[PDB]
Amino acid sequence: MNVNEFSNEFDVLYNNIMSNAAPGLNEYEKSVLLTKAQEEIVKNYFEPAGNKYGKGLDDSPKRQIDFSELIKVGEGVLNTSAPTITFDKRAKVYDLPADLFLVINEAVDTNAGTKQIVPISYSDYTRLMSRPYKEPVKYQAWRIITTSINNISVELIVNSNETITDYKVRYIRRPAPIITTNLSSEYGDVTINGVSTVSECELNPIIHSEILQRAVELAKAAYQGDLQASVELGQRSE
Amino acid sequence: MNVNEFSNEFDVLYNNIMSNAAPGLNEYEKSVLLTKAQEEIVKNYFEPAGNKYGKGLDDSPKRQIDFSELIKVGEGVLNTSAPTITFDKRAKVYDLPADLFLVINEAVDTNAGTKQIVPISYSDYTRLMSRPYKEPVKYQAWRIITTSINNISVELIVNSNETITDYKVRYIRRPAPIITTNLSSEYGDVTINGVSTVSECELNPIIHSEILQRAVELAKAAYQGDLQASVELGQRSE
Amino acid sequence: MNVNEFSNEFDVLYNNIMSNAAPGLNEYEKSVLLTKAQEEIVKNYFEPAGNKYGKGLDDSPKRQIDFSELIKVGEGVLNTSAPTITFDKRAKVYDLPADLFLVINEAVDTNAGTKQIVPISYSDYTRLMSRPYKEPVKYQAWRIITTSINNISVELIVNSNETITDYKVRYIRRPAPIITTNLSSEYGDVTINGVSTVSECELNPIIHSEILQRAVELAKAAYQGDLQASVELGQRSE
Amino acid sequence: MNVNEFSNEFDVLYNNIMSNAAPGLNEYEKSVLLTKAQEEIVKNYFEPAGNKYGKGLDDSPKRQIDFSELIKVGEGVLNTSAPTITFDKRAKVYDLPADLFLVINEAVDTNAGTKQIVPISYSDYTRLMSRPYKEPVKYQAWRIITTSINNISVELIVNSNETITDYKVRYIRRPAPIITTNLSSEYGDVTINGVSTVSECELNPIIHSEILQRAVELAKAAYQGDLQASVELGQRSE
Amino acid sequence: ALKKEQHFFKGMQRDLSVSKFNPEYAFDAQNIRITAREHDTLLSVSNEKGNKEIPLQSPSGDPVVIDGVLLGQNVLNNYVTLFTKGTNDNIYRLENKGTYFETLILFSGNLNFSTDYPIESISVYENNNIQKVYWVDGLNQARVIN
Amino acid sequence: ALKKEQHFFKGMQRDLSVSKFNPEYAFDAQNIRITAREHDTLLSVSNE
Amino acid sequence: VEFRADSWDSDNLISNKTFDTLDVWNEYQHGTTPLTNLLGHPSPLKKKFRIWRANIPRAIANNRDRIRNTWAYIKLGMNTPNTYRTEFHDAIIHYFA
Amino acid sequence: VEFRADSWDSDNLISNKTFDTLDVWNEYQHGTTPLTNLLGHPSPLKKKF
Repeated sequence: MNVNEFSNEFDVLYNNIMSNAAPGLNEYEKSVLLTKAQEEIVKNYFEPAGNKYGKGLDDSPKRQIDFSELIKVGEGVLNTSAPTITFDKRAKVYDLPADLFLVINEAVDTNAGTKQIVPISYSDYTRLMSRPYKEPVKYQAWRIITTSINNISVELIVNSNETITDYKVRYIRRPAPIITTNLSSEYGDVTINGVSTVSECELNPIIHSEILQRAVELAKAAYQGDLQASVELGQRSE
Repeated sequence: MNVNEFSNEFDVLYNNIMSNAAPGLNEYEKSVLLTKAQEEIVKNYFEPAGNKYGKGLDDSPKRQIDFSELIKVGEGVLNTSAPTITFDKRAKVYDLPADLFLVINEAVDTNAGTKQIVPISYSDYTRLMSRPYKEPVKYQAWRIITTSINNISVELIVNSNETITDYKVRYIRRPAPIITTNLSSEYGDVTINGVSTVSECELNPIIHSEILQRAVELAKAAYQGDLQASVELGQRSE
Repeated sequence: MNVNEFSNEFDVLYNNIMSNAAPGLNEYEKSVLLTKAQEEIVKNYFEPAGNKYGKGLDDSPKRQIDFSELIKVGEGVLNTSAPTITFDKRAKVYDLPADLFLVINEAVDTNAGTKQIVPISYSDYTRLMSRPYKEPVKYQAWRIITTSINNISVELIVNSNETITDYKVRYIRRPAPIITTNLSSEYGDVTINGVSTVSECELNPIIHSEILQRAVELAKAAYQGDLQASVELGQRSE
Repeated sequence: MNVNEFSNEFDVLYNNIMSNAAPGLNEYEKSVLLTKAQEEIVKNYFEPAGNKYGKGLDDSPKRQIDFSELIKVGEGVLNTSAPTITFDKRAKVYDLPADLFLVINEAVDTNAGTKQIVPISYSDYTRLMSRPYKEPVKYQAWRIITTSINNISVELIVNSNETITDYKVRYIRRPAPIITTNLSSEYGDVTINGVSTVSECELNPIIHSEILQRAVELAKAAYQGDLQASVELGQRSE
Repeated sequence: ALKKEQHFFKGMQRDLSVSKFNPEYAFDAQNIRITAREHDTLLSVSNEKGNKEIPLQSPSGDPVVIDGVLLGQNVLNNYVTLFTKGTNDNIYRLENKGTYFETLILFSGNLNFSTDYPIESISVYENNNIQKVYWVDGLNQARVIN
Repeated sequence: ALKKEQHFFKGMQRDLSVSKFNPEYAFDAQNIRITAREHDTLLSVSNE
Repeated sequence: VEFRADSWDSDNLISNKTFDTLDVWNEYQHGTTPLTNLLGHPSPLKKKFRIWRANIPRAIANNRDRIRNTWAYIKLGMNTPNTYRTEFHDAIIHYFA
Repeated sequence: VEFRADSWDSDNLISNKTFDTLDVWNEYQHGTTPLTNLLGHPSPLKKKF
């Protein structure tokens, strides 16, 4: 459903009025609510415990089609430009794409061969670095976060005596805003996520209806103004 | 989202949908509530028991990308400038960085080799110092906090007959304030954390909507609620 | 957050007014409430069962950073000046620092070697003094409280045939008051803990927000005047 | 806190936040309620079942520092002045100190050696005196209370063929009253525990805030509550 | 928030304490009308309509400038009679036509007038030619004009 | 505490029993004006 | 300050201009805002569903000073040149006691 | 005794001085206080909001 249909169905279900004599719900307001609704839907349908079915990304075909048009595969770029300091001795710092939302699969191609990357926790790092060998298994590599500046930088801790030739990242792309009209026309300099023009939704038509329903619920709870509703529907903000 | 976007979406969520039907909120108050919100979200999403999912720092990809832009790796500096008194005989006092929020991984590079540091409790210290050897294991080092003056000083208790050449600290950086406008223009002298000018959020866009919603709930409780609302919503402040 | 920010954010969250035409909340009152709030926060985050997470001093990094800027290490001074009477025959009385809040680690350096001190209960004393040897284990020393005069005196019951050369005490320093303005200006001789001038908070910025929220809750419950609220929020006074 | 600080913070907690919106309280009444509060806190924090944490005297460091400034070690004096009648044949009557609140450790130094005293119950006495030997174990001594006249007299039942050279008592001293002003100035003849002048709290500053809060609750129950409030709050008087 | 208060506007009231004012009245108001004039705006606050200049066109068509200060007027049936001081002490007759006032000068001379003694008049209609206007000052003799 | 009672000042009354006095009246008053003079102080006690 | 009102210009409705200033003051406070309407950005005056609503000003002495008293004078009025008829029906005052 | 009141001095508000004495008495009691206001210390008279 293109953005015009989004706004029209928002009108059908929320009873706001299109006339400017009685200011109803502005297109900026509906754009903001739809952006928040799609972000919430992504965060709830990704984590299995955020929805009512207990199913996350790859637990059913419907979730797969929901997240299909956000899955992106890109390469990591070496951070040798900045001579920063790492936490490990054998850590090659790599910069990730800017339009990153969630990482789901990482791989590194070394001279020995491709090795899937394991996101290791701060406790597992201390646990496995208190042992004799202090290296990963033959078919895996470690990854921890490091000093980042308006980006995301990762320390790729691969076993010594090896060199990193590539770093692929399969990730969920950051969803773009849902904007129904050029906001610069009536509204001076208002933006959603740095965008002022029409931004048609970049997601599958499967969850367009869920986004619309969530936006309508958020609009009703916002106009109600009750604190209880605000907290109850902020519970689903993650 | 930009700070202007923060304010406008805050007035679209609070203030009903920009109806001017709730207590008017100033820019300083909005900045204060957004700062409080980002501290609250950080403290709740680090501790697994503070959130609704039961997941902490590195228990899911979402938390990793949430805390990504706050992870900082820095070196501790010897505190030999002040001849203070230590609690242990073999303790080399080190000063931690000033912009420290939470420590998650610490290591020390000695002549024998790198040794991951274990934060030992006040009871575990007494338990392990009542034994024959009274030294750590071959591949670990102890750390306890001591006299600090407007900083954080740590006693590095490494095994005897060894020297410390480096002390690296992977810590969560203190988040910067969220300020929507230059507070010195309209207001005489008011600051959030010692800052008076505009301050963009130094976090990933993942938790920006969560921060906005938490700020909205805090505003609603403070400006439209009673003592019960404040007490109930202060539970999620830790 | 310096004390000016403390008062300003107290104003933002409690809606008290800065003008002296309508007397709102005096700076002395906010100083008292903040002092009580920090004392309560210390007592609740120290004891694991006082908070909602079940975590005390050294059960998480956040508690460690909370109590970092209070941990102090100091030496005990012999009480040979006053020839008082002890409860044990081999008890060397020692005076502790005046700015003592809570003891967490004690050690004594004798001619035999360093020995961690065990705070023994009044029942354990009778239990272990009803046995043949009536001495501690080879690697520990006992400690019980004795006659104190505006101080804290401890009977150091170390095994006979040994001499005490040092007595180190790692303790949590007594927090200083939080005062926003020189109280002597408007208020004749009011004090918080023997202090009348500005006393910037000596704790980490981590729990500044918790202190502020607790102070706001206490202010609301005090102005409410209900007995039920008073008891409910006095439950958290320990 | 000083007694003036006690009164001012009491009027900041009770009396709303110094709004004069609750029953006015005199200095004598405040002194009485503070004295009652300190007795209540002592009795509740000694008995583990009286508090909310389930911890008594020496079950945590906080309780130790709470009771530190009341622990007193004193010698018992032989009651040979009065030829009273004892219940046991080998009982040497001894008089305890007058400023006695609670006994926690007692010992006797005989020609054979020091022997920790066991407070035996009225039933245990009958049980152990119905046996062949009818004497304590080699390393203990018995104690039972007998005829006392405005004091405390104790029957020291030590094993026969032995003599008593010393009787040491480590006891909790009776707390002194908390009086804010010379009561003889405005009031004719009123006392708290036989004292009419200003009396600083003879306790550690740890429990001063607890005493203040308990006094506030007592004042609220007495001056703003009904019979139910008094009955409910009298439960915590023991 | 917690509570609300509706306020109605039935008039304007003063002289009453702020603590005991009544919501149905206004404490002060400038250029408002609470009565239905030109529309059905009764009991609803509305603007006060503005004025419209009317030219004082003579029968010949030239403009008629009035000398100076006014002392009093008189509307007989449709003829307004102005008694004005100034350089001279004049008298006028104004008749309201469709869009202009047919202004005539009935006299211009030294009729002893003073601004401290304004005019108070009575006017009668006895026939199409005897249309009199009696007027009196507190200083001078009573006079008549047809 | 338990209860409250608002009192208004509409004038001054006497000759009535204390047990049956009315809250809207004052029992005695010196140099006060309950009428709006020089300001809008009608029904509000003000100085003379 | 919730209030209904309508402005007209020779039979033609004007839903953009109702008032131009709001003075609110008491024994110890005096604030004023211009009552402007910005569609996208927050503004002192904003309309939705044919019900205008305005924020009571904050005292000029301290811009953080909300109007808080047992009573307050509230003054609506146009003080910019214009020629419109402004039917001003009612006015509700939301407060927190 | 809760009560609203305002004191002025040539248009200028005075929020510090309202009354100076409070006699309360009955058939068998008679008390009086001076109604002073001390900002920090407790006093018979205190104003807030």
